[PDB]
Amino acid sequence: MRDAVTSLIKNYDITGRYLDRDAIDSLKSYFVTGTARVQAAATITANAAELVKQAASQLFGDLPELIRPGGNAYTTRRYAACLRDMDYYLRYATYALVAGDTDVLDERVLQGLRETYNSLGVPIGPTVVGIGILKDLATEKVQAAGIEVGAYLEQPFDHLISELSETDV
Amino acid sequence: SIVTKSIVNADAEARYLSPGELDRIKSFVTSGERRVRIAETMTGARERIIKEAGNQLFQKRPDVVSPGGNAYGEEMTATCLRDLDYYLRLITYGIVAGDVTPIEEIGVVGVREMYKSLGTPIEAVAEGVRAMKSVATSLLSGEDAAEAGAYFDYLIGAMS
Amino acid sequence: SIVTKSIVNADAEARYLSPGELDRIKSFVTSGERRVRIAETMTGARERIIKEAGNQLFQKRPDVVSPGGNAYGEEMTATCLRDLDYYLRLITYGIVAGDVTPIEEIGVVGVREMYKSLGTPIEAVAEGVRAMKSVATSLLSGEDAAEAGAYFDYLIGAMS
Amino acid sequence: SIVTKSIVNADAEARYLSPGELDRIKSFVTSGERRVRIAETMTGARERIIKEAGNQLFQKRPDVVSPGGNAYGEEMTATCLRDLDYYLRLITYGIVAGDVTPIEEIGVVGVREMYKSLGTPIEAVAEGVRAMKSVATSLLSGEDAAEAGAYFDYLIGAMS
Amino acid sequence: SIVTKSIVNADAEARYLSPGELDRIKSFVTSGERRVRIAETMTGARERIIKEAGNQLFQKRPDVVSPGGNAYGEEMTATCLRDLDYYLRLITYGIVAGDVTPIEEIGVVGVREMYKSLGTPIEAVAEGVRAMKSVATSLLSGEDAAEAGAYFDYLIGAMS
Amino acid sequence: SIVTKSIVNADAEARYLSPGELDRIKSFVTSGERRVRIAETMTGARERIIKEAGNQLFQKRPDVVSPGGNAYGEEMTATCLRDLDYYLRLITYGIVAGDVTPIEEIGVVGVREMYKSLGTPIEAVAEGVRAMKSVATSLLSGEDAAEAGAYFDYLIGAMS
Amino acid sequence: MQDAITSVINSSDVQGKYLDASAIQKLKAYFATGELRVRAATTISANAANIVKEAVAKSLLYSDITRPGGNMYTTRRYAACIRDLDYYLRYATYAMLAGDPSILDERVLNGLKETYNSLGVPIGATVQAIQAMKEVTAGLVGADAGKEMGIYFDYICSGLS
Amino acid sequence: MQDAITSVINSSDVQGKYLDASAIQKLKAYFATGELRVRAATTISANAANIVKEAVAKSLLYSDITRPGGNMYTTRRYAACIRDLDYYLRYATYAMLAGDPSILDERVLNGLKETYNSLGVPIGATVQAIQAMKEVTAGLVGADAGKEMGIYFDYICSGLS
Amino acid sequence: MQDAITSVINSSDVQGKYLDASAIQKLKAYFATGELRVRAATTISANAANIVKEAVAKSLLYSDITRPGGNMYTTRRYAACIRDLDYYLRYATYAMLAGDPSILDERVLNGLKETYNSLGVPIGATVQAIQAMKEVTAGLVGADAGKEMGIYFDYICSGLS
Amino acid sequence: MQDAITSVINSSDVQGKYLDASAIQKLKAYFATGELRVRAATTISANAANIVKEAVAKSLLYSDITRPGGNMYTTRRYAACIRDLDYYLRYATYAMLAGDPSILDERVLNGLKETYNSLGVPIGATVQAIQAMKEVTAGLVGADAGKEMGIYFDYICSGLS
Amino acid sequence: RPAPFGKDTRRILIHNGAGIDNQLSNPGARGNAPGSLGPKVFKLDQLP
Ligand SMILES: *[C@H](C)[C@H]1/C(=C/c2[nH]c(/C=C3N=C(/C=C4\NC(=O)C(CC)=C4C)C(C)=C\3CCC(=O)O)c(CCC(=O)O)c2C)NC(=O)[C@@H]1C
Ligand SMILES: *[C@H](C)[C@H]1/C(=C/c2[nH]c(/C=C3N=C(/C=C4\NC(=O)C(CC)=C4C)C(C)=C\3CCC(=O)O)c(CCC(=O)O)c2C)NC(=O)[C@@H]1C
Ligand SMILES: *[C@H](C)[C@H]1/C(=C/c2[nH]c(/C=C3N=C(/C=C4\NC(=O)C(CC)=C4C)C(C)=C\3CCC(=O)O)c(CCC(=O)O)c2C)NC(=O)[C@@H]1C
Ligand SMILES: *[C@H](C)[C@H]1/C(=C/c2[nH]c(/C=C3N=C(/C=C4\NC(=O)C(CC)=C4C)C(C)=C\3CCC(=O)O)c(CCC(=O)O)c2C)NC(=O)[C@@H]1C
Ligand SMILES: CCC1=C(C)/C(=C/C2=NC(=C\c3[nH]c(/C=C4\NC(=O)[C@H](C)[C@H]4CC)c(C)c3CCC(=O)O)/C(CCC(=O)O)=C2C)NC1=O
Ligand SMILES: CCC1=C(C)/C(=C/C2=NC(=C\c3[nH]c(/C=C4\NC(=O)[C@H](C)[C@H]4CC)c(C)c3CCC(=O)O)/C(CCC(=O)O)=C2C)NC1=O
Ligand SMILES: CCC1=C(C)/C(=C/C2=NC(=C\c3[nH]c(/C=C4\NC(=O)[C@H](C)[C@H]4CC)c(C)c3CCC(=O)O)/C(CCC(=O)O)=C2C)NC1=O
Ligand SMILES: CCC1=C(C)/C(=C/C2=NC(=C\c3[nH]c(/C=C4\NC(=O)[C@H](C)[C@H]4CC)c(C)c3CCC(=O)O)/C(CCC(=O)O)=C2C)NC1=O
Ligand SMILES: CCC1=C(C)/C(=C/C2=NC(=C\c3[nH]c(/C=C4\NC(=O)[C@H](C)[C@H]4CC)c(C)c3CCC(=O)O)/C(CCC(=O)O)=C2C)NC1=O
Repeated sequence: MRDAVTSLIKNYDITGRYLDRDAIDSLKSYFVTGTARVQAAATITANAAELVKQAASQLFGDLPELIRPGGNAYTTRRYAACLRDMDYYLRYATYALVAGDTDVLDERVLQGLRETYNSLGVPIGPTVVGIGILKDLATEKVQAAGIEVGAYLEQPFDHLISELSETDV
Repeated sequence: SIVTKSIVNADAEARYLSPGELDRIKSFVTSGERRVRIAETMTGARERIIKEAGNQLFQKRPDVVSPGGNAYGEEMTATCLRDLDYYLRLITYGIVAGDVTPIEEIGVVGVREMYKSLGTPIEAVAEGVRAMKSVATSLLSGEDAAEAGAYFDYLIGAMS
Repeated sequence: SIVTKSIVNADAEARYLSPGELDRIKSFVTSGERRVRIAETMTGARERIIKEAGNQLFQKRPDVVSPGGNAYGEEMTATCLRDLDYYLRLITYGIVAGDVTPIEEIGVVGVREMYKSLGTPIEAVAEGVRAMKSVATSLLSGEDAAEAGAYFDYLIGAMS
Repeated sequence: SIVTKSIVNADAEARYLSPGELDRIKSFVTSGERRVRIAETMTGARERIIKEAGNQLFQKRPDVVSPGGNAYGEEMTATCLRDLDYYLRLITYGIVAGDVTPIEEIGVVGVREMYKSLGTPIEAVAEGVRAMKSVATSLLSGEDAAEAGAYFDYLIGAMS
Repeated sequence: SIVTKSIVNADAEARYLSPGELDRIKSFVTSGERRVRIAETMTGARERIIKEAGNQLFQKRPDVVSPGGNAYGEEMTATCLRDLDYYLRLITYGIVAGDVTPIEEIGVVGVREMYKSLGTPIEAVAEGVRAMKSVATSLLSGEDAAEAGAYFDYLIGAMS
Repeated sequence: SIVTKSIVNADAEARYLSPGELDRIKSFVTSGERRVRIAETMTGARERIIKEAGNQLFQKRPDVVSPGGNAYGEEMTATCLRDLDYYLRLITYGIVAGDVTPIEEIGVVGVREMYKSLGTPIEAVAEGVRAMKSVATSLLSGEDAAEAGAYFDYLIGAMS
Repeated sequence: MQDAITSVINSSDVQGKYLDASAIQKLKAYFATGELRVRAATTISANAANIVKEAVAKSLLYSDITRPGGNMYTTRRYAACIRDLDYYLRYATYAMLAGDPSILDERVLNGLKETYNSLGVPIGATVQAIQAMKEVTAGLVGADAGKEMGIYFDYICSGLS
Repeated sequence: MQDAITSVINSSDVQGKYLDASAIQKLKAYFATGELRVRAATTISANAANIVKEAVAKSLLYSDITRPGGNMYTTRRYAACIRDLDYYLRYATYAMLAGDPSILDERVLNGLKETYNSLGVPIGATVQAIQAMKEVTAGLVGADAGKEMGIYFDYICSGLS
Repeated sequence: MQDAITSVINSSDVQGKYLDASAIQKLKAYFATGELRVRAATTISANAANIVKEAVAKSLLYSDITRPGGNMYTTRRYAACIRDLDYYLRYATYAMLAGDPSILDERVLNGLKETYNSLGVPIGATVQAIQAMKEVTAGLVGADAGKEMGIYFDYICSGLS
Repeated sequence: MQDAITSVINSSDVQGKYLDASAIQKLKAYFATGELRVRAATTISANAANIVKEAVAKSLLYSDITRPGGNMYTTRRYAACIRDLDYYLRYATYAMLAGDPSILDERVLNGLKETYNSLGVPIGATVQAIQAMKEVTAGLVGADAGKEMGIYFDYICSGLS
Repeated sequence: RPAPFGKDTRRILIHNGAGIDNQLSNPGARGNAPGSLGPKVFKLDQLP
């Protein structure tokens, strides 16, 4: 949608300037990590259909308060819908990992997500834990794949946490 | 960019990132250091390109400069060099992005309605950017002038 | 944090941050490794604290456990241990932030409207924090007990 | 009283008191020889109402009689009948007043403060008051407790 | 109605309804049968009231029939008897609603500026309601004249 | 003007205009045929005023045009003579209004905060206006001395 | 603002005694003559803008006090002293229902002495107006309740002179 | 506001007619059950702080809104939710004596939808709470007035939805 | 806000020029009619309860907008409607006296078309009221000043419609 | 409102767990760069009346906008334009001291289309003033601190257009 | 149209009167009269 390149375009377009020395060195900082971005995005989709299955069984073994008849993950009508609604958070985290910033996450998944889940009774709470379990379970397959890891590939994920979850402090 | 265009196509089919667009993107990002030292030299010589293509346009189209044309007078022909200053400035955004969605969203999609509303001939700009291409291929080396010259050749197809 | 209440106290005066408060920020950032050592020793013994302070609360007030009052079985006594687990968690957040504003916006605004609806005594929660103060200050160092215990009294001023 | 509440309401409209309300004072004065039987019956059973409603309260909440609550001991259960007698020494001030204007200014206006300031939870205080106004309704007639029991049950929602 | 004073004067303190004000609700729904018989008889002879109290009003204040006054000619006195029928209808609303407020909102709060903009005397209609209450309390019973005559007395006492 | 604040003083009380200030409007509009005659004399010799008010200023405070001062330069005086030329435009607006609010809304309100920012001294621009006052009152006769010098006084006493 | 019902409530809680037998016949004296007061207080509201018709027209209307030079000669001083008489009637009728003059010295008699010596209001004209309006109410409520209304009317004139 | 009499009155006022016998029939039904509601309003105001405790533990406590992430996790934001339910118990008991949901309309439910949607407050948990609260008040007042109290609770959950 | 002198200053201020010979005759046309407008306002204010009386007598009285099935019917809504017609006349005195309709566009025409749909009062009767106010006024003041008062009447009617 | 510290301990509160080693590493990434910001926030606070002075002379002065017909012509408008610029330095130092542009979404990007459109403020001159202000600020504060400050200037003008 | 507003927000308002005399710039200037730009301030001096 809006790349880290194209975010730096309308960071410079609206002031009407060319590409100066700061433009030529911030953009080179994106390109030196681009080999590490793409190969991390391959191994995230190595077992991405397994990666949601290992996360949600580790979720629901951690919060039973979502299996026994309470909050909505009760039937397989809910549970297989939960695995799909989990799988969007894994799939859109692949895009913004390649795209540099989180503006793909900003206007594809985040907008309306506080208002979709409130209309259904889906809690926003364990969804943050569901991305928080996918926070480190994505870093394992990058680590076991030999990719270095760091803020890139561990950021898209907390931008799905710090902007989806409501501010307490 | 290409990286937006590879996501947005893969988002529409609602699959993951394919092995196809994993290698279009990886081949883009290992050419990323090559395109910025193309796009710096356009911005490093922006006062020469505008002056040379400004010298190259007005001898090709003397109906513009002559009175009763649109760019007539020293305030008006200073704006037509500013009118070409933007399109050189936009092309450097397209060389860095690897596509023309900086060109498309900023400098293409309403051009013919605007230039009809300003009085200028639309095809006279299409000669000028084509004259702007003929000084930009004399800057670069040969294997890069095919890459950066294609972004000039896209802008001709939007005008005419 | 200490950045936030050095801003919202400087925005009400509507001027810049004077260097009378910038040195306390400048001494805060260089003392970052000290507070993590306070926090990790605090959260590393979270079962040593509540199992000891839960007994010392019930010796100070045996009427929560005796038949008739609030907490019974291993369910309602256990959620009393959940709230002490919260306030042990909520007091290590202000230690790392260096300010009492993260314990403020979560738990120093309005519980005197809240706990009377729940039926728990408010002051018997406060005797649980003083047993939590004496356990953690005995575990922590001699100098930082005047710093970590400088947040423990702030919860006593909330309820009582 | 109901005379007092009507005239301060008519001062706010800056007019004379309305003929809708003048029915009520006229209804109050024909029931002024109806209210006085409720007042004298509480004289004859004030040693019977309080001594039964304490044990009705202590079987409902026996956290008080346990060692650690705010009335433990024979010197401390004196006030847990005396503060209950003090509330029985408030209804007969306002049975014959008709409404709650002696109920407020002696009983209600700061009662969230002082029971917190003495450590007694008001939810136990309102329970025995609710335990009091089941026995006083059974002692009075079915027509007496139809209106005075509605007047009895103000104080429980006013305290907690 | 009776609730409309009580549901507003207890909402403004943000409390529940005091049982002195629940006497006011109880105080009538026992009178709602007696309040409904009187307005059925008032409507049932509403032609005889206006044709009699309109008649001897002009024997008391003959100025408004006289030329130079407002109601010169039969085309304005029949327009004048509309306000007699309106105020007779507004009496019968206020007896059924139970108190002062529906006749106050519909026919009172602009009559010093309605009648001044019409140029009519504001005191002479106030003479007519005292004759409208003269013929009405002459035809109803004796026990309801202390009730239904007093709802007449408000729209006298705030007219002049 | 007088008329635009006699409206506002009569609008905020929601009244019509008193006839005392209707004399003030009526005496103002027959004075309009002579006040614009003052303003035509003032704009007819602006270049005789501004050149002379510059040379009466720069002899008095020679530090601002000597280098090291703010108005140093060939063109920097030409803005600073223009910055004093603006007050001759506004005084002719203040002459034809009979008032000082076109001086106020245009040339008073933030004039301390501009020259604090730009660096010119605030009294040094005020001494040009009293130097401009000495020549513009010498342009006119006796009866136009006080009527022009009163608005010259208000711009001096506000900036200083 | 408190009535005779709250006053015997006020004098019973403070000494530590309950609602005794001696407080009941103070209340039963209120409950006996309280039916008289609702017959009284309605008929004053029938004439509340008609007592002030008679208030000027008996002792103030065609007198030398209204003649230019006196105190009651201005339109800002006329209409300020009909409302200043109308308030003295309305707060009397509150005390007619209170059984107590303890609405008068909170809202009427608080600053009323010094505001008449300072504003040039003659005291003797008011007590010749207020005591004149005692007997016109005696023809409107009957014999006995006007003597009850004459207590609070004299409590005005004891608290004004 | 508006009241069930003052809606029957105002229906026959804008038509301009007098009191119709159907409207007179529409006022006797308010007066026949008026003695029931006046006893129903005291028994809720006695237990008004008690009902909210018995409601919030029926469907909100130990669940996923008073747990990390939900809107009642922050314990000085859960204190808003208790007095948010103090309003819907107070104003529904106002509307029971009014005979009319017009207390709830232009005072409570006029901008209630826009407040909750501008905060991320769960609508579907509020209707989960208020319909849970309706069972508790019907247990305390009896099944007679629980039909009457159940109407104005259902008016709250309808307009909020 | 601004008047005929302040606007022609502010028309000649933002150009940067002085007062030329193309703007002095805008002032000289104002100052020639300066004595005309002040006599026009002093007969408005002496008749201001009769211009609003004769305006509603041709449009609104004896119609069925003051019927019980009507907007005007309750006397709260009558006395507002005279007062909502008072504020159209009194500001029309002001703009004629200022010579510029800017005071109308700030306070009268602030949100007036969007309040009226939010209230439910008709707009098509209001243009019938002010155009009945226009024919009363021009007969009273004079056919000179009724022409310039007719502009600022219809400038409100241009804003309502 | 939050910073780099209170975004970490907000996002790690709401998962229910304590502060862990993945989030402490985010705090040490802020604590490694904290010493750079306090040197940066000190030097701007000593030159707040001078960064505004040069940047107005960089792009705004001697233009159409300074001249009559432009917007900042009247002295009253002019000072305001310094003042409506001076919030953009003070709030940008607060977000630089925070490490989060959460102040800038909250205090200084609310009405910033609708205030400036409803006051005649051109948007396109404010964006040109701000990167004229960013160039003199990054020259004053250094190359390393200039790009951290350069995020929060380009956060403002991207949200402002 | 709802909008998710923060925990603490400041609506930006325009001073009805002088432009610089907003209270967000100088809090020690809010006690001043607004002058000719703002509305008319009333005060009570002469008591009869
Ligand atoms: C194995 C012999 C037995 C068994 C074990 C089992 N099941 C699960 C997990 C789930 N079971 C369900 C069950 C249902 N969903 C429905 O809609 C219905 C019809 C009403 C039923 C019975 C669901 C939703 C799950 C997944 C969520 C969960 O964890 O409970 C497990 C856990 C698997 C894991 O560890 O991931 C186990 C061990 N299931 C059987 O059918 C046998 C009786
Ligand atoms: C499962 C781990 C969690 C959970 C999931 C859950 N979700 C739903 C329903 C929906 N989720 C979405 C979300 C999105 N749609 C999008 O387009 C995007 C951006 C790409 C997102 C994030 C939507 C729209 C729905 C509604 C159904 C639909 O998809 O059309 C349910 C179903 C609710 C039900 O009971 O019917 C569930 C169970 N709930 C949990 O408890 C877990 C935290
Ligand atoms: C224990 C030492 C004391 C005590 C505890 C107690 N609490 C509850 C119920 C609740 N407590 C809370 C409090 C918080 N929740 C939070 O998230 C935070 C901040 C992080 C605080 C302070 C809340 C919301 C509830 C209600 C639902 C819930 O449990 O979350 C109970 C149960 C009461 C009941 O009736 O169920 C108990 C026993 N009470 C005591 O007596 C001790 C003094
Ligand atoms: C509680 C069971 C539910 C809940 C409550 C909740 N509410 C808020 C915030 C507000 N609630 C109101 C309520 C009203 N405003 C009205 O005008 C009326 C009619 C009388 C009512 C009932 C308002 C104005 C606010 C917000 C203003 C403010 O800043 O406090 C919160 C706070 C939300 C937050 O994040 O701050 C909560 C938690 N939410 C639930 O989850 C329960 C379903
Ligand atoms: C709901 C409250 C309410 C009432 C009661 C009311 C009365 C009312 N009186 C009217 C006129 C009038 N009403 C009167 C009545 C009187 N003048 C007198 O001298 C006598 C005191 C009195 C009758 C005995 C007169 C004389 C007019 C005509 C005024 C005129 O012609 O100038 C009109 C306009 C004529 C019409 O519509 O037919 C109404 C609507 N309007 C209301 O909105
Ligand atoms: C009508 C309302 C109004 C005012 C008040 C106004 C003031 C004004 N004076 C200015 C400059 C200036 N003004 C001066 C003025 C002076 N130097 C001195 O030493 C003397 C004291 C003094 C004048 C006698 C100088 C030197 C500058 C240029 C400042 C600079 O370039 O640094 C500028 C900036 C240049 C421009 O934008 O054109 C403005 C806006 N303009 C207006 O439209
Ligand atoms: C609710 C209790 C209450 C009372 C009774 C009361 C009286 C009262 N009477 C006043 C004045 C006045 N009172 C009078 C009184 C009279 N004129 C006469 O001819 C007779 C002597 C007397 C007949 C009643 C006059 C003339 C003034 C105004 C003084 C003046 O003309 O300047 C004022 C001064 C303010 C004013 O009206 O201008 C008060 C406060 N205020 C209260 O709050
Ligand atoms: C100059 C600045 C200014 C304006 C714009 C102003 C407007 C104004 N006119 C109003 C009402 C009103 N406007 C009318 C309209 C009319 N009267 C009629 O009967 C006709 C149908 C129609 C005109 C011919 C009515 C009937 C109301 C009262 C509405 C109501 O009370 O429900 C209201 C609502 C006030 C209220 O009802 O409480 C406002 C604010 N007041 C002001 O000071
Ligand atoms: C941070 C919260 C905040 C906001 C958003 C804010 C905006 C703001 N900008 C304003 C004015 C203004 N602002 C300017 C603007 C400028 N000068 C220029 O030349 C440039 C084109 C531009 C900005 C660089 C002008 C030209 C006015 C109008 C002052 C007036 O007419 O009263 C005003 C009106 C002045 C007043 O308060 O009366 C406000 C409120 N003030 C605040 O406290």
